[PDB]
Amino acid sequence: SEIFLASKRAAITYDTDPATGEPRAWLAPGGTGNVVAEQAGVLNISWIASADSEDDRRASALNPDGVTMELHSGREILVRLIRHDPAVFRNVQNFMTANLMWAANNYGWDRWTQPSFGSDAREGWADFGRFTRDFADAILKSSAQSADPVYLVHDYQLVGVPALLREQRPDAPILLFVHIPWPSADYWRILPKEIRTGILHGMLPATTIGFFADRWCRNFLESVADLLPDARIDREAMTVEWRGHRTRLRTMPLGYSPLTNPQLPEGIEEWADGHRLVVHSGRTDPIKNAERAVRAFVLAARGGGLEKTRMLVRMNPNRLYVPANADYVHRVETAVAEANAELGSDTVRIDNDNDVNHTIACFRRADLLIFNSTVDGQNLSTFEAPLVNERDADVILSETCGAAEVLGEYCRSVNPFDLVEQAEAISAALAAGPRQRAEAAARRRDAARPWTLEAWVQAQLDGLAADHAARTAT
Amino acid sequence: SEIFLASKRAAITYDTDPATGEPRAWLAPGGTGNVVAEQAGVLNISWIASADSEDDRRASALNPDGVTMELHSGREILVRLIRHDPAVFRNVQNFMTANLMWAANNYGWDRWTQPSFGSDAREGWADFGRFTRDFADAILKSSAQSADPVYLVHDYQLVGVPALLREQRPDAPILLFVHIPWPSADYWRILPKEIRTGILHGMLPATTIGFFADRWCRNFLESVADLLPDARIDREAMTVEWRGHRTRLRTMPLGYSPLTNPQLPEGIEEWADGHRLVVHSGRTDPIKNAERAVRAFVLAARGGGLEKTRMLVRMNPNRLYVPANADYVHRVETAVAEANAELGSDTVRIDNDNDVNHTIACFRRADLLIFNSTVDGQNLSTFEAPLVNERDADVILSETCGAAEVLGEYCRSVNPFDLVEQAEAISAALAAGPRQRAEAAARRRDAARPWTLEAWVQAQLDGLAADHAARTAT
Ligand SMILES: Nc1nc2c(ncn2[C@@H]2O[C@H](COP(=O)(O)OP(=O)(O)O)[C@@H](O)[C@H]2O)c(=O)[nH]1
Ligand SMILES: Nc1nc2c(ncn2[C@@H]2O[C@H](COP(=O)(O)OP(=O)(O)O)[C@@H](O)[C@H]2O)c(=O)[nH]1
Repeated sequence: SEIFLASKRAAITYDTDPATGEPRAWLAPGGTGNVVAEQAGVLNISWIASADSEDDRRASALNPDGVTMELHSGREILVRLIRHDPAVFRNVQNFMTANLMWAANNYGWDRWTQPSFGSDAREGWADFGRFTRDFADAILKSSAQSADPVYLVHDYQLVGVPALLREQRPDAPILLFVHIPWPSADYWRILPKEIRTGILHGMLPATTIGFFADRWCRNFLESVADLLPDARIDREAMTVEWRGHRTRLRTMPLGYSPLTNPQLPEGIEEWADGHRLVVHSGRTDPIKNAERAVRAFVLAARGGGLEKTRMLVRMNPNRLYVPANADYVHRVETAVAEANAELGSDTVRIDNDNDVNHTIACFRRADLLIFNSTVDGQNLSTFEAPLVNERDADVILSETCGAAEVLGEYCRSVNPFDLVEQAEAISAALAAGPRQRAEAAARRRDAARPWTLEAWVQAQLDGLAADHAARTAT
Repeated sequence: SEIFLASKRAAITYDTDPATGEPRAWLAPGGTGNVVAEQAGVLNISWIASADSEDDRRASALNPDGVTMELHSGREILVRLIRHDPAVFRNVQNFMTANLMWAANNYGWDRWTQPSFGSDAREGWADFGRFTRDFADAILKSSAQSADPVYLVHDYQLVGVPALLREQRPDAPILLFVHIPWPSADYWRILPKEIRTGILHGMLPATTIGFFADRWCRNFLESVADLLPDARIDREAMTVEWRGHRTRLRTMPLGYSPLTNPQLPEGIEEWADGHRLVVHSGRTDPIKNAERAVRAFVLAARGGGLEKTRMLVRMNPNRLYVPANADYVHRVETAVAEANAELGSDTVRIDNDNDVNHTIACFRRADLLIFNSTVDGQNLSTFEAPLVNERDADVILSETCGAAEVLGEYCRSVNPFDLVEQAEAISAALAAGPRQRAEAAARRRDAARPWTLEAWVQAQLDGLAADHAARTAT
C-alpha cells in the first residue's frame, strides 16, 4: 500500500534554527500528507507538488527526486517539488483565479456581459495542458519503482492529471478530490468547448472523484450527460461509464482539524467591549459575501433592537491582484462606509490582516456568526467557529455552502441573495434567548465535531479502496 | 370542447374605418387564439388578457363580459380584457422585466454582485399574487356556464394561474405554456424562498406544462426536486407527483407562422451594395448577444478575407426603460463604434427601428446570419430567416437557443460566450462555397419548415388531450 499524494502546494516552512543558524525545512502539521502517513493501511507515502517560492525552487534543485521529511512517530514522507516553466506556471495560476476557472466553478459569470473568451483562454488551456504533463510525469517518475501505487490527487489544478496517470498505470487506483463546487450543466457549459470537454476527459479515468457535497457530484454528472454522448450516468449509483472507465463519485465531507488562546486584532476588544459583536470571516474572495452581510446588518438595525451591536468583518488577504478580489474588497468598503454613515460611526469595522490566530479569537468573541457565502465548496470556518465559541453564538450559514448538507438543520439557513431574509435572521438570532441559544449551540457542536480532517482522509482511503475493488471487478 | 385561452396580451388593432370614420377594433392574424378557433375539436373559444392600452381599458369597460370578435370562416372568438389596479399592473410588469423575473429565467445574474433582493421583491411578489387572482377570476368568471372547460394558459406572467384554476375546477384540463427558458436548479434557487417555491406551487396543478425545449423541462424538474420535498420526479417520463397532482411536462417546439416583399431600412441597400452582409437581429434584450457578435466579426476580419464584408445589427426597440436593455444597447454601440475605428469606417451599422417588414427584408439580403443568443426560449427568427433567404445564407445559431434542438445539426452551432469560435465560424461560413452553401441551405429549410405555428397548437391540443385522459385515469 504504497501511497503517492499530489497537491498544488505542499506546506513547507523554511527558517533558520534559532540556535544553529542553519537553514531549516519542515512540514506544517495537518497536513493531509502528514495525516495520511498516520493511517492503518499506509506503508509509505510520497508527496508531489508545485514550487511557488524560490525557497521551493532552491530546495528542489538540491533534491530532484525528492527530500525525505520526518514528523510523527519518527515516521517520514518523501516530498518532491516540481519546478515548472515559470512563464507556464504563472499563466496557469491566473487560469485558476477569478479571471477564468474560479469564476466557472464558483458562479462568477453573468452570461449577459461575462464571459467573453478570446485568444487568452486558448493559450491558458494549452499551458494547463503543459502544466498537467509535468505533474503526471513527476508523479509517475516518483512511482516507477512501486508495485501497487495508490494515487491521491488533490486541488482543482490537478484535474487533468488522472487521465495521464491512467494512461501509464491502468490498474492503479486513482482518486481526484475537488475542494470546490461544480456548476450546473448550463453554467459548466459556458466554457469554451475544448475546455468544458477536456476537463471531463481528464477527470473521468479516476477510480473515484470525491466532492465535498452531494450537489457538487450531481452537477458534475449532469455535465457529463450534457457534454459526452458516450457517457452513461446512474444518478442513483453515482457512477459514470465512459470509454471503458468506471468512475464512482463520492461525497466525502470535511469539517475541521482539531490539531489547530489567541489575541484579538488591534483594539478590537476595546472596540467590541460593551457591545454584542457580529462576525463575518473569509478570504478576500467574492464568494464570501460580506457586502450583503453588511447591508443585511443594516436592514436589521433599521428593524430596531440593534442598539449596542457591532459588526466585525474579518477578512484574510488573498490574491488581491485578480480584479474580482479587488472589486469585492472595494465593494465591501463602500458598504461598511455607508452602514456607518447611516447607523452611527464605528459601528462596523473591517480587519484585513492574515493571522489565523486573530480569526480564532474572533470566533470566540462573536455573539453572532455569519457565513453566508454565495457558494462554497465546503467552508470549514463554519464548523470551526461553533466549536471554539463559548458565547453560544448562533450561526447564519448559506444554503449554497457545502457544509449546509451537514450543518444546515442545526444552523440558520438563508438564501444568500436575500437581504430581507438574512436581515430577519440576524435579529432573530439576537432576539433569541441565552438558553434557547445555549442548547442549539450544544447541538450544533454535536453535528460539527465528528467531521475531523482525519476521518475525511479515512473516507478517502476506505472509499477508494472499495471503489478500486469494484473497478477491478468490473 | 369549449376552450378558454388566456394570454398576457391579446393583439388587437384599434383604428378608424378609412371611409366610415367609425372606430374599429380587430384582431391581428396568427394569432394563437385565431388559430385555435381554427382546429378540429374546437366548438368555441374565449380569449382572456390584460389591458395595457387605454384603448384596451376604454373598450373593456364597454363590454365587461367580453366582446365577440370575427375572423376566418366567419368564425368568432369572445375576447375578454382585464383592467387591473393600474398601480398593481405597472408593478408586475417591472417584475417580469430584467429587473427581476427576466433575469431569473434568462441567466442575467452574476451571483457575486447581483442580485440583492430587498423589500421591493416582497412587494412585487405580493402584487404578482394579486395580479394572478384577477386572471384566474376573470377566466373562471368567463367559464361559469361551460360544462367541460379546457384552459390554455400562456406567457410567463400567468404562472400562478393554474393553481387558482385547479382550485375551482379540479377536473378541468389545464395547460401552461412557458415561452422562456428554465434555469438550472442552482440558478432557479437564487430567488427568495417565497418566490422560488411559490412559482412551482402555482404551476404544478396543471395537466401539462409545455416548454419549447427539452432542456427547459429538465431544468424545471430539477428545481422541483431541489425545492419540494413532497414532489417525486421521473426524468424519463417527464412527470411530477406532488400533493395529488400529476403533471406532465412536454416539449412542444415552435418555429414560425407562414401566414406572415418588404423594403430594407433607409439607405441600407446602397450601403450594402457591393458587400457581403452579415446580419444579427433581435430585440433590445441582453440575451440576443449582439455585442459579442460584433467583436467576433472583428476577430474574424483580423483573420483576413473579410474585405468588402459589412455587418448589420438589426435591433427592435423594446422596454428600453429597464437598465439592462439600455446598458445592452449602449454596450453594443461601443462595440460597433470600436469595430469601425479599427477595421474601417461604416463597416458596421445598427438599425434600431420597430418594423417587422424591415427585418424580413434584412433576412432576404443577408449573406450570413447570426443568432448567437446567450440563451433563448426558442427564437423564431432563426427558423424564419432561412426560410425567406435566397442568398443561401449560412446561420450561426447559439447552442443555448431552444431552436438548436431542432436546428442545431443543420446550422453552425457555437458556444455563445466564445469569441474565438464564433469568429472562426464567421469566416468559415464566408469562406464556404456557393454550392456547399446551396445544399446546406436546402436542408436547413427542410428542418425548419415543418414547425409551423399551427402544428405547435395542435401539439398543445393533442398533447393536453392525451395527458388529460391520463390524469383523469390516475
Ligand atoms: N491564512 C489565514 N487563514 C485563516 C485566517 N482566518 C481563518 N483562517 C483559516 O483558514 C481556513 C479558511 O477556511 P475555509 O472557509 O474552509 O477556506 P476557503 O477555501 O477560503 O473558503 C480555516 O481553517 C480558517 O480557520 C486568516 O486570517 N489567515
Ligand atoms: N415588432 C417587431 N417585430 C419583429 C422585428 N423584427 C422581427 N420581428 C419579428 O418578431 C419576432 C421575434 O422573434 P423571436 O426571436 O422568437 O422573439 P423574442 O421573444 O424576442 O426572442 C419574429 O417573428 C420576428 O420576425 C421588429 O423590428 N419589430
